[PDB]
Amino acid sequence: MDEIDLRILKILQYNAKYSLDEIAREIRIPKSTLSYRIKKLEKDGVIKGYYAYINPASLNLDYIVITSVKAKYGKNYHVELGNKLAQIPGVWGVYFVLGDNDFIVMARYKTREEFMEKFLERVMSIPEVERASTQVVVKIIKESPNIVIF
Amino acid sequence: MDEIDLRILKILQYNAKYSLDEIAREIRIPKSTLSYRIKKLEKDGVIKGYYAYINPASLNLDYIVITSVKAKYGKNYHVELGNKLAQIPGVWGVYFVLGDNDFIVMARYKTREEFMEKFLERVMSIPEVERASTQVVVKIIKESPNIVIF
Amino acid sequence: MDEIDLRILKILQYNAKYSLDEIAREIRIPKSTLSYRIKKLEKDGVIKGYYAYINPASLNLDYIVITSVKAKYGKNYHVELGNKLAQIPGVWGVYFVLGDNDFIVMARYKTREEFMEKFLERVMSIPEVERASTQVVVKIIKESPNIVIF
Amino acid sequence: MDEIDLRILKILQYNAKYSLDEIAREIRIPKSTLSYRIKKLEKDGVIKGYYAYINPASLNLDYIVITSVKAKYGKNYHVELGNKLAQIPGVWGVYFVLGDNDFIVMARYKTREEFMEKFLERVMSIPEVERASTQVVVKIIKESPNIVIF
Amino acid sequence: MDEIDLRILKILQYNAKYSLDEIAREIRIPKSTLSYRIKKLEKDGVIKGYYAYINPASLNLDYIVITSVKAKYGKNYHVELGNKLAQIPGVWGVYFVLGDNDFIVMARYKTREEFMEKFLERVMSIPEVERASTQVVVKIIKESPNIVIF
Amino acid sequence: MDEIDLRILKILQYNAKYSLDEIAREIRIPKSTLSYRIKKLEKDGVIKGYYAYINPASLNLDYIVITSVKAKYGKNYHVELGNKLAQIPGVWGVYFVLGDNDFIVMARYKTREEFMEKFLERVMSIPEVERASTQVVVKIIKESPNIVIF
Amino acid sequence: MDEIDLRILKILQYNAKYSLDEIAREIRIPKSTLSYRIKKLEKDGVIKGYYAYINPASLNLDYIVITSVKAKYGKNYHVELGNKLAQIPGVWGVYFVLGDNDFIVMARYKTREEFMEKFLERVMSIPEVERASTQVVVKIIKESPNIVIF
Amino acid sequence: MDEIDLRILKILQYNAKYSLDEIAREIRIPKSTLSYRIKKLEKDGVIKGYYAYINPASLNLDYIVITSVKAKYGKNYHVELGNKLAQIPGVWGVYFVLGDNDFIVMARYKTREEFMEKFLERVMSIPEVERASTQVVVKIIKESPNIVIF
Ligand SMILES: NC(=O)CC[C@H](N)C(=O)O
Ligand SMILES: NC(=O)CC[C@H](N)C(=O)O
Ligand SMILES: NC(=O)CC[C@H](N)C(=O)O
Ligand SMILES: NC(=O)CC[C@H](N)C(=O)O
Ligand SMILES: NC(=O)CC[C@H](N)C(=O)O
Ligand SMILES: NC(=O)CC[C@H](N)C(=O)O
Ligand SMILES: NC(=O)CC[C@H](N)C(=O)O
Ligand SMILES: NC(=O)CC[C@H](N)C(=O)O
Ligand SMILES: [Mg+2]
Ligand SMILES: [Mg+2]
Ligand SMILES: [Mg+2]
Ligand SMILES: [Mg+2]
Repeated sequence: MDEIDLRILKILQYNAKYSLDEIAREIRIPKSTLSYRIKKLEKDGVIKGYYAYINPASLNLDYIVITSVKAKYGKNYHVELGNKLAQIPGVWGVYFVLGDNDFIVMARYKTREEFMEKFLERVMSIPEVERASTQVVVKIIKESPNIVIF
Repeated sequence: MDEIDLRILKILQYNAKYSLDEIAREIRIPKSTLSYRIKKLEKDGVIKGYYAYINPASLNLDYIVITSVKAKYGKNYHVELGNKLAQIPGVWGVYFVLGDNDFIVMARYKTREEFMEKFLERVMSIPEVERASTQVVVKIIKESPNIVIF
Repeated sequence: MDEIDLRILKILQYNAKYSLDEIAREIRIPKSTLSYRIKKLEKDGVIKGYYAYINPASLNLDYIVITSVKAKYGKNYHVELGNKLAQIPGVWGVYFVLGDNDFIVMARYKTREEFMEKFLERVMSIPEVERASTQVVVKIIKESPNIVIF
Repeated sequence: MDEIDLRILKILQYNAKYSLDEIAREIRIPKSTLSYRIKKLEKDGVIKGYYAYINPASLNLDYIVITSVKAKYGKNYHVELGNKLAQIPGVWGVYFVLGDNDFIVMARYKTREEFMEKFLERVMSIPEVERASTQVVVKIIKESPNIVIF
Repeated sequence: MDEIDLRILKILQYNAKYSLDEIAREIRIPKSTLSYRIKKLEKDGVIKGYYAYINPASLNLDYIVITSVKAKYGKNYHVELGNKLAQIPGVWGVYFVLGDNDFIVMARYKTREEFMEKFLERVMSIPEVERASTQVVVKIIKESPNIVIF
Repeated sequence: MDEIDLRILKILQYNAKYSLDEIAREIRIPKSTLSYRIKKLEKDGVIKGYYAYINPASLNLDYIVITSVKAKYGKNYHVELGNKLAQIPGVWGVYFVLGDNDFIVMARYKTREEFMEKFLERVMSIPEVERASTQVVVKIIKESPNIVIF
Repeated sequence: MDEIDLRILKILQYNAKYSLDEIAREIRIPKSTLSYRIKKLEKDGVIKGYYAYINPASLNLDYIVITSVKAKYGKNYHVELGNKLAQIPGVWGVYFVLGDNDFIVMARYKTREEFMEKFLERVMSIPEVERASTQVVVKIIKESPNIVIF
Repeated sequence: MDEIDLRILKILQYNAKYSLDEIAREIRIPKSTLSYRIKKLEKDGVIKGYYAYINPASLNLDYIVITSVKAKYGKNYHVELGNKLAQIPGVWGVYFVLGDNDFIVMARYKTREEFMEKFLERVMSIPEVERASTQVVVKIIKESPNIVIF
């Protein structure tokens, strides 16, 4: 990757429906070169794909939660817990972090009941779980994971 | 929105570069109808946009952090702190949550130094900040915010 | 339910011994209509019943406690713990909450000894209990659960 | 108060619409005596009143919260904070407790937004508040404050 | 007990070697009456005994500790843990408290090593112990348990 | 101090009303020598005094508390807070400890109200107090501060 | 050891490559005496050895961590855990401390991955480990363990 | 640096008094080459110096402490606090860490009093200090900071 690729990415991260002609004009380079570079980037796996950004509200995803999960130590309990957490419907993010040396789980649901039946009940039944603490998100000030280049 | 729109969205959330002809075939509907519905969805704001999914590693974003920030109570300190946190370069997520009744901030950087100079030093200088606790992410088990329909 | 029912409820929540004639006069409607609506409300279960508000002091309920209980994860331990907690004499409130993802138990007793023998000893013997933390209430600034309409 | 008064209270705490004739029959005493005793109890303030028990769901009170509030020490900050908390619409319970030596606040709202605008924003603006931690109630296993005699 | 007994106790709590003649003079009562009352108090168990107040430093008791111990719930673990803690040489105080709903243990030793071998190693070997947290006392601002009447 | 003095102290710590003749017989030494040594010990300050051990219950000291107090840092706030805490009526013990690097305060009162008016209200008014956490003692398994030699 | 030995040590702790002639001149004593004393010190074990102070950065030791480890109580679990922690490659410091009554482990690694594979995975597999909390060091303000005499 | 330099360092980190002839023999290289490389390493700053390893006990450094210090946010308070902490006599280590986002301070003293007068009193007087928590080290299982190559 070079300076050029960055500018391309800085644009595609925001809007992938920006016609080549428009991008070519902005960064001032041959449309055929651009097309080539974009292919290169995908080939190499820099650009892993293109997604539609859907508004969660539009799907009535009102119950937003961030849960910290502490795992029981020993055997392979840790790694196993992470994967079990990542497959729960509604969970889009699972991170293993230092500090509380545990998992941080991001999930979304339409209501409390859905949350309870799909997430909580499942979680409370997992043996490797020592403890879980759920923080209800009451306001999303910002959520732009797509923005990787500032 | 109806059952049909969902199926369309369930596909566009994963891959927006799926030609209409291919989608039309999968959900079995006229390509012109599909195109219409997709336009409708954008018009109404269900689909807010299309992004390129860029691999963070490809940009050497190695220092991943999740920080909890407690704000000083009173005046308008809270709301103000959230916005100041959302404009720090590298920060893609800011949530106000219950429980610790504070902010959860998601950010990414290439290194510790970058993290320190761009995020920490800035944060430690904000007056409204009572306390901040940063959790270093050592492993991303899953990060698919794009998946809103399971 | 309509605007009218609300006004009726806003009155019955405070004082259920308010003669129909008096209520009819306040909200200005036929006493027979009122009587009908009140019946409707009970029928439908909006009004689940009428109680006598007894002063706890009058019964020497001096030892007031609020206990947080953490449950051991797995099996059905959680749901089971809640019900065991709800049947302890003296306990009038059991809530399963997020954050500490545990139970909050409200209870009243005449003395420390009663508290110990009826609540604590029972609680400490429950297997599913991981930990319990009791907060002694030294002052009730307000306790009006009956007020549902402000 | 004597053994008799207790039996009367043990009944009125559950259902105050139980005709004198029915109560008189249960406890086996003259209806005129009963009526006298009940008056005595009210006179003396044992029975402070009769309320209608309204189902919160019936009023769409879905967002149930239990908040711990720590106050800034000094002056009269403490006592003042308690009263300010007790007058927030939606708050039915305020207790000053030992342990975390702070306040426990019980409140109910129809939604998150209502909760935010009526409770949180108000609370975050109170100067005497050092910190507040809100626990969202996801399940009410039991709530019978009316039951004072077991 | 009456007003007189109090004055007697308020003196004996400070200095038990105060001749009857001196006390009799201070509270102005017959020495024979005093002697009688003091006997009464012992008889009834108000005065459980007379001790020599020994300076801990004089015995090189330099390592002063206050330890909080959390017990594993269930069976009779709790009560059993308390008694095991009360028999450890060096431990003069064991309290079961609310809040952290655990034990607070007061002990004294001449050195760190003594502390380790007599207290810690013993404690760490007790099964019923979930966790222990020792707070080293660096300064005794006041220690007058003998003063019960202010 | 020598081996002999210890044996003397090991006895006087338990019961100071043990006639010289009895002690002389137990440790097998001349009564005049004993009397001399005891004087020496007092002279040198090993034995600081003799107290009457009064049963707290006998004085209706039912509300027993152990409070942790965190002080605001800076100036001389710390040392000042300790002394203010040591002069509150009912407080018999004040320790400055490491770990939570704060104060541990032991106090006794007859009731909750007394506790509130004499201890809490006073404490909450002290400026240097950052935070206080009171643990109610529900059971004294052991309290023998007089025993310094095991 | 005497005043002289101290001055010698105060120099050797900083720079052991300081020729005898130079030291002899600084402390003003016969070079043969100095040489003798230094030998004495080693003989007696005051000086346990001489090391080369290597800059960690020079070895790309970028991932610096400080981990608190809580051990499961009972048997000999504690002592055993300490030794297992002290033999993990990268760990240069293991301390058993009071307060959290646990272990504090100091370690260094070149990267996150190394840290994970050599330290974390090993630690998470140890049975006696109740919980571990890793604090990432982002800045070393000072690290001069060699300085024992100020 | 190359493979050779490592072997040299792996030896000098343990014992710097190992004659060149001995090292030359172990790693099998010309003594003149070795001498050259060692000079290179110092020149480049890989080897920053040679120290005498002094046994702390030999200096009666019995009171070993590890203190966590939280700083007040804002201005330049943080950076300033670190430097003030690094200049306190007895302090050999100051680290700024994530998690509790604070300072970890390592210090040694001969006694509690020294600790109090030199470290604590100084620390409690620093304004930028929000809170400090000292953990007394009761056992050093391992302390070999000199070992950088395993
Ligand atoms: N720069 C452009 O947009 C087009 C350049 C050139 N004609 C090409 O398409 O290869
Ligand atoms: N279903 C299709 O793919 C095409 C249908 C129809 N010929 C249209 O394009 O409107
Ligand atoms: N409004 C009243 O109080 C009475 C109205 C009418 N006479 C009725 O009883 O039905
Ligand atoms: N016991 C009753 O119900 C009635 C008793 C008696 N006739 C009265 O009313 O005074
Ligand atoms: N008051 C005294 O000291 C002595 C009173 C009286 N002579 C008695 O001893 O009984
Ligand atoms: N040993 C005793 O009790 C008395 C010894 C000796 N006659 C004395 O009193 O000095
Ligand atoms: N003081 C010195 O440096 C040397 C003293 C004396 N000539 C010796 O070497 O023993
Ligand atoms: N290898 C050695 O120890 C010595 C090698 C060679 N004679 C030199 O000193 O340069
Ligand atoms: Mg995207
Ligand atoms: Mg009611
Ligand atoms: Mg005494
Ligand atoms: Mg060294």
